[PDB]
Amino acid sequence: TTLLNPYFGEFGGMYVPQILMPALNQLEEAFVSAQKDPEFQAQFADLLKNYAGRPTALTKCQNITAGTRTTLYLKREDLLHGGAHKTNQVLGQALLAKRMGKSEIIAETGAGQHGVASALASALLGLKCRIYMGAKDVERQSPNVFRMRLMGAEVIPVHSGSATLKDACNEALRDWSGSYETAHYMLGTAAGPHPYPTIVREFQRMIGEETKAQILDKEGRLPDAVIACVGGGSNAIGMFADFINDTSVGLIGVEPGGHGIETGEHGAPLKHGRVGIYFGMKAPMMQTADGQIEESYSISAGLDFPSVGPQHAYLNSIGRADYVSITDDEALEAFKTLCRHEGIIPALESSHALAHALKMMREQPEKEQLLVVNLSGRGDKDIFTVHDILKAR
Amino acid sequence: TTLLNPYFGEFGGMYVPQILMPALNQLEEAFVSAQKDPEFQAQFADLLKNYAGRPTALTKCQNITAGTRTTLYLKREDLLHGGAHKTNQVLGQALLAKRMGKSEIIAETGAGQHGVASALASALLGLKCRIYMGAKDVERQSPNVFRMRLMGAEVIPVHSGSATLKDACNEALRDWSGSYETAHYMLGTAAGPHPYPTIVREFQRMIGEETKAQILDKEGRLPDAVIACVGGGSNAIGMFADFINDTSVGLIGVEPGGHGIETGEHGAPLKHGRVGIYFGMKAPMMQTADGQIEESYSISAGLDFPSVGPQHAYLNSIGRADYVSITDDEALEAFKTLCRHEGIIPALESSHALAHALKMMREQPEKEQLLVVNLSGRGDKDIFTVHDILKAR
Amino acid sequence: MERYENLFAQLNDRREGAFVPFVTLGDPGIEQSLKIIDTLIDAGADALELGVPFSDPLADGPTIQNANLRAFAAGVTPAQCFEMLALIREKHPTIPIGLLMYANLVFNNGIDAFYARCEQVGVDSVLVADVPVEESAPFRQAALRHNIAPIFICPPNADDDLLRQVASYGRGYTYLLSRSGVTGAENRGALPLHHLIEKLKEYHAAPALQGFGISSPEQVSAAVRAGAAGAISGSAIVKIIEKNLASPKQMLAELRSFVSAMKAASRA
Amino acid sequence: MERYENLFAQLNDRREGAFVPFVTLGDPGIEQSLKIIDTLIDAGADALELGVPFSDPLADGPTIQNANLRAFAAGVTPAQCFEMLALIREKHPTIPIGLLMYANLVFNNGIDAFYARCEQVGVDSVLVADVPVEESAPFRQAALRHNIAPIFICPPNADDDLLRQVASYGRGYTYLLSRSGVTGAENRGALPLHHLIEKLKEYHAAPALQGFGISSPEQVSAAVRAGAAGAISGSAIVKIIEKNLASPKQMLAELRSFVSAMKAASRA
Ligand SMILES: O=P(O)(O)OCCNS(=O)(=O)c1ccc(OC(F)(F)F)cc1
Ligand SMILES: O=P(O)(O)OCCNS(=O)(=O)c1ccc(OC(F)(F)F)cc1
Ligand SMILES: *Cc1c(COP(=O)(O)O)cnc(C)c1O
Ligand SMILES: *Cc1c(COP(=O)(O)O)cnc(C)c1O
Ligand SMILES: N[C@@H](Cc1c[nH]c2ccccc12)C(=O)O
Ligand SMILES: N[C@@H](Cc1c[nH]c2ccccc12)C(=O)O
Ligand SMILES: N[C@@H](Cc1c[nH]c2ccccc12)C(=O)O
Ligand SMILES: N[C@@H](Cc1c[nH]c2ccccc12)C(=O)O
Ligand SMILES: [Cl-]
Ligand SMILES: [Cl-]
Ligand SMILES: [Cl-]
Ligand SMILES: [Cl-]
Ligand SMILES: [Cl-]
Ligand SMILES: [Cl-]
Ligand SMILES: [Cl-]
Ligand SMILES: [Cl-]
Ligand SMILES: [Cs+]
Ligand SMILES: [Cs+]
Ligand SMILES: [Cs+]
Ligand SMILES: [Cs+]
Ligand SMILES: [Cs+]
Ligand SMILES: [Cs+]
Ligand SMILES: [Cs+]
Ligand SMILES: [Cs+]
Ligand SMILES: [Cs+]
Ligand SMILES: [Cs+]
Repeated sequence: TTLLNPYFGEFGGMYVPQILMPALNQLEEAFVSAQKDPEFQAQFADLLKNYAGRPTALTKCQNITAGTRTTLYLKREDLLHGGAHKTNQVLGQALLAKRMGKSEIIAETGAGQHGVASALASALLGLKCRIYMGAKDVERQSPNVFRMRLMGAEVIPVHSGSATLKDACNEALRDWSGSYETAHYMLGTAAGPHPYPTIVREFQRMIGEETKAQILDKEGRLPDAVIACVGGGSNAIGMFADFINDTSVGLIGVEPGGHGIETGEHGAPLKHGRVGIYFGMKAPMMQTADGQIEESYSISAGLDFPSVGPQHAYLNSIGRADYVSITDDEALEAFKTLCRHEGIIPALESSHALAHALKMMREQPEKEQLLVVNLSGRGDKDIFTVHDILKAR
Repeated sequence: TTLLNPYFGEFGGMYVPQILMPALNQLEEAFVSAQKDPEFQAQFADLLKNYAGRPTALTKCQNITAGTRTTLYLKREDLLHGGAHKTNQVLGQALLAKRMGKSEIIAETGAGQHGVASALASALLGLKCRIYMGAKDVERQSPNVFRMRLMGAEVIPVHSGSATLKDACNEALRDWSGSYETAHYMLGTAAGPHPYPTIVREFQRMIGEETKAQILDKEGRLPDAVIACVGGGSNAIGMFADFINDTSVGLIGVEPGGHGIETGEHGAPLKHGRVGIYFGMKAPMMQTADGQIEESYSISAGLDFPSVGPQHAYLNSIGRADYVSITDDEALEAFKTLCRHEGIIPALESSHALAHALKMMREQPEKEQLLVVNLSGRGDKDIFTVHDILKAR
Repeated sequence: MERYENLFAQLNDRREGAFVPFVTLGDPGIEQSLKIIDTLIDAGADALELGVPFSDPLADGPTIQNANLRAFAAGVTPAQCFEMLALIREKHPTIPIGLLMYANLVFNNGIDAFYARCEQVGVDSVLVADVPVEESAPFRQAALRHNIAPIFICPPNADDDLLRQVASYGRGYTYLLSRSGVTGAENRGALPLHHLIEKLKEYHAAPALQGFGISSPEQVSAAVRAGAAGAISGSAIVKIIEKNLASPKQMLAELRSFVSAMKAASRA
Repeated sequence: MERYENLFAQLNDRREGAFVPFVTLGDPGIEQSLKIIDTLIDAGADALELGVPFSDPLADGPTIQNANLRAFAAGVTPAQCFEMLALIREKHPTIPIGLLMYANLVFNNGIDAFYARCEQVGVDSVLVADVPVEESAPFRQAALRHNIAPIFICPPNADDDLLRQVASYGRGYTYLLSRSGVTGAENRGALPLHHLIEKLKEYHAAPALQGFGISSPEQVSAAVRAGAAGAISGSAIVKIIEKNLASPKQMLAELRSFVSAMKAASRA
């Protein structure tokens, strides 16, 4: 029995070992209680404002759209403390951990951005943080691993399965299976078993709420479309949530196309995978013909995951949201364009969303359209990756 | 000087040798006059009804959409005399030839469907017909060449350039350059120099006018979208024209993706070509880096052309119409599905439009949508092509 | 078939517990795995619990994580596992065979079709480790339609509602978890379970097998003394495979000695 | 530069017509084409009309269709044609050089940039065969900005408005079409053109060169007698190339004899 619906149509659920069901039920009850608690909301609002720096700017980008009928705004989650939107929901989940009386945090990370976000929230709020990371990701993300350790977090390499993000997801759940009476699992995206897709959406929805207020103030109307990249689904559902009932507003999610959908070297399960059951949820998966979980690929580690949150799969199925893909090369061009024409270095994740908005403009340059891209993060972290690719060309 | 605008925004024009400008001016004047002449309209309506069999059915396809919230209708141009929509506009252009006092018809053809349509209209209306066809197409289309000769038309193989459709287009214009005082050039699509894009649209617009009346009668509303394949643009603009001012109705044009856009072996210039000047028009082209006209490719000869009519390029540029592509394999699956589930053998051209509608349904099966596919032709002509591909698999 | 019901009736008539080893199918290869399983049976296994290698075994500790990886290094697929299961049943007509599955391998080509294939090869039960009772309906329904026992987990912190659910829905045996956490011999259960065992019998549950952390004969004896019908041991068995990869002969000898000792502890 | 103006003033002082051959650049290869063009000049060509091979030459009959195809079989590109044009000008400083273009090759990398490259290599005029006066504005504007003469076509059925347009917009020479149809020696013009020639002079048009179907000395003489400043011959020249592909030496000898005879017909 649950307080909230664990499903979005056919997608979602609570596909965990029986031992973990009390942990999920406890978390759901604590969340429902917290959402009705003005003191909890006030402490969350205080952290978001005075520690993380909300509200974030909404920047009109005039140089990149000059000579077209596109008006493009960027929602500047790149300016949030930590340099990505992840900070919003780790502060909320750290407060849930404290509400339940817990002292310890478990987190998974691939790119390392969630590991750093979990570590910074834990440092601020007096929680002991341990982070699981696939050994291949540890090797690739020395800077983020060092940031996590500077903030006092334990980083535990995972050597099982493919030694990457899905393997760290598994290890975090293995640990929680034996530790949930003392530790909270701070899941890094709007995916996994109920109640995480719901919690992470509600702890990211200020992105879309601020965007709505800002665009009304500046333009006197709603956007024609809001556009966000989709790794697990958190920044996109955070931007989308407050617009879902505004039926005129397009919701466009951008999956990584990697080397191209036809190559199979991509991270686009929502449109190019198959529904499966993994990481506690029924959701579109990249998987082998016989049901093993496949290796995803993107130039951007933040998008490199073989599944997607269940609310995106549901919004797609009913036609409320549309999902597209952007290749590595399209993302790299968008990265270079924003640097040169706006003086903003975007995350390569966010560059996938920008690349699709630029395509919407360039394909139909006399179409009047008011677009918002969720600039989910800053791209300082990506300049080595971009240097190496431009060098190899 | 002209009576009508030769351009759709930046696209179109009259890029012919000076010698041909009087032929285009004469044709434009005869068309403008004919459009105001009730006797001309009555003779055209009589041919369309009593000879070609208009109106064509609008068929609700319930088996292929079962278990989804898609309602799909097919506009049955496959049932028109000749088995494709081309018959509509060849009857109108034959009447224009007679209005100008001409006795001879010139036509180009690739797949041979326009050659047969021109030959049948010429046989009925007492015109001497000569058809230019690239020698490679003559070799591939023995059945259509024999049909043209049964109807008393002269078929002239073209050996210059790439010996295919663009080369036959050139040869038709070379002939007309020396013969327009006696011969009318019956151009086969909504492309080429003004006034052909305009004439061919107006002589195909009964497709969309009937569709609108039929869907209102059956559903009490307009479609959410009308979907048509794009070879040169005639069946698509014929379906689209009457809906252009109905801003709620999506207009979706489907270009051939061939072996895949990334292979370069496709016929999708509107979205994947470059604007150029060729065949009397400024329009998106497949062309080499240094401006030679490139070889297009599709499994379907009717879609295999390296350019597109200028009104489609314009409707795309302003965002009124959206253009997508469908690969050979997607078209073949749609062909097989319609045969097996509806007992209709569609043209492989039309199968590209159906494949995109099936994708709209399958991607978002709980989205409520009322779709019309223009079934531009019947696929009896394609059963050898389909047999050969299924055999080779 | 009624293979668990027949086994437990025969063991009850001898006042005897069941000893049930777990191994990963195809660890360390198909041929050696078939020899291992025949050795387990010959040495006194009453039933088997057999894992299909899966990319993401999130209820398993490192020992069984590494068994899955060895089977993958040998190219073992679920299709090859079902060929092995058919041959095990062709050799051994009465031993109950239980599978340890993860949900995606059951759902992949259709839940009903998965359980139909289990029935065709002569499997007796399926435990889907990442499907809790809340998500179990289509799995347990398909199991019962195909004469497969759906195996439910009774955790140490089970409340009365969960005990009644596991008791009603389950067949074959009830899995009595020793402890929280994941599979592993390095972690022994240190909670008495006789109260859960008594409540399960009161609610007419399938007989209980204790599992997780069982690595010694005294634990098998203790499970029976507490009122359980028997005990499952996986990691302790898999550790003997891992230790002896270089000597297939010594591997089978040590598996025989271990299973013999564990089975002796179950006898009256 | 003023190369056409200087040529026509010099010919006027000798009461002499211009003889202007056409060839396709790079037909049958780059080196042989350069030798052909030097032979045309040495044999008495007053100016040149040079085609850039194009996939779709829709103002050309089979002879020049086949010249385009031979140049493509030799891998000739527009970039290679502009290298040839630079070298022709480096050898021959005063001969007017006109290009025969199709619109896509001019538009491809930008109209302004095309005419800037023509100025850089020392071209004097451009005729874009599929751009009528109605579409000419960006072409003629770019031509004049880069000191290139835009060449306009005066058809046999030209009305007074078209004569005034061609006269006002054109520079260098006015192309006086012999006849309807496409290029070819197999089709001779059989309409008197002296009325169009007189109207063009009345409207201060660039001097007229008659072109299409000119294959014989008597036609060159007739063009001058009718008041034209000269005559252009293409297919007749290209036929000598086509006939002599196997003997480059005989090809140059026959081109020399033909151009000599055609140029002699222009002299007072
Ligand atoms: O002896 P150990 O500690 O290795 O335990 C071996 C258990 N192997 S098994 O197939 O019974 C088994 C049973 C249940 C499992 O997870 C679940 F409880 F969540 F369902 C996992 C494995
Ligand atoms: O002697 P012919 O019959 O081969 O004529 C050769 C003419 N070669 S050209 O470059 O002057 C030339 C001039 C104009 C052309 O077409 C246009 F009039 F439409 F513009 C084509 C070629
Ligand atoms: C983590 C991350 C993402 C992808 O994760 P989502 O949960 O899909 O938002 C995107 N952008 C940036 C900058 C990130 O750090
Ligand atoms: C000719 C043809 C086409 C493509 O031509 P359009 O001018 O683009 O309509 C499409 N379908 C069929 C059946 C055809 O015969
Ligand atoms: N790999 C990214 C984002 C991320 C964290 N957890 C995830 C789970 C699924 C998908 C993406 C993620 C990071 O660790 O910063
Ligand atoms: N190739 C097809 C359709 C067609 C005719 N003329 C065209 C011109 C451009 C594009 C397509 C066409 C036919 O001849 O039946
Ligand atoms: N510490 C023991 C007993 C225990 C305490 N809390 C639990 C919660 C669930 C299961 C078991 C327990 C174990 O982890 O097994
Ligand atoms: N028959 C001649 C003269 C002619 C008649 N009608 C024409 C129209 C245009 C140009 C020339 C003509 C020719 O074709 O050249
Ligand atoms: Cl459900
Ligand atoms: Cl790095
Ligand atoms: Cl939409
Ligand atoms: Cl224009
Ligand atoms: Cl055929
Ligand atoms: Cl739209
Ligand atoms: Cl049984
Ligand atoms: Cl000059
Ligand atoms: Cs703009
Ligand atoms: Cs919209
Ligand atoms: Cs993803
Ligand atoms: Cs339906
Ligand atoms: Cs619509
Ligand atoms: Cs096309
Ligand atoms: Cs039972
Ligand atoms: Cs005992
Ligand atoms: Cs002039
Ligand atoms: Cs003379």
